[PDB]
Amino acid sequence: KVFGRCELAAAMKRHGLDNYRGYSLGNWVCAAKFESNFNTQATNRNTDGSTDYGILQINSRWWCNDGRTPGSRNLCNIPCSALLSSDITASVNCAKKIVSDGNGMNAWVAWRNRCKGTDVQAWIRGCRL
Ligand SMILES: [Cl-]
Ligand SMILES: [Cl-]
Ligand SMILES: [Cl-]
Ligand SMILES: [Cl-]
Ligand SMILES: [Cl-]
Ligand SMILES: [Cl-]
Ligand SMILES: [Cl-]
Ligand SMILES: [Cl-]
Ligand SMILES: [Cl-]
Ligand code: NA
Repeated sequence: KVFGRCELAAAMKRHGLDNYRGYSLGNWVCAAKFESNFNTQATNRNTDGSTDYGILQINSRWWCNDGRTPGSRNLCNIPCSALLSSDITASVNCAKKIVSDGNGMNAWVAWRNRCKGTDVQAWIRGCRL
């Protein structure tokens, strides 16, 4: 599913991401924009052989199982495929664990490089939240 901006903002809020670990909703929407372009089916193969999955490009080295990332963990206790669902519940629940892991949203390279410090409120502009 390719979410619209405000549609994703709404879904993330429903699932309790807004202000989770002090990160306003706009940070999460911005992260999703630059991680996946709002596409739940987004995947990215990394050089280390791991893969990023879903609207927030959650990585198989730690967070989900894809059966093809040797030595990796599955801390969200899900198949990585669950992160590709039109329903973002699994991605959000896993994002919550990730952002609590110690480095906050810096876990998302696109957030750090393209959202952090910017006017993230713009990502929820016009949205009926
Ligand atoms: Cl689509
Ligand atoms: Cl929308
Ligand atoms: Cl957009
Ligand atoms: Cl915001
Ligand atoms: Cl694996
Ligand atoms: Cl594990
Ligand atoms: Cl699995
Ligand atoms: Cl959803
Ligand atoms: Cl933080
Ligand atoms: Na894994």
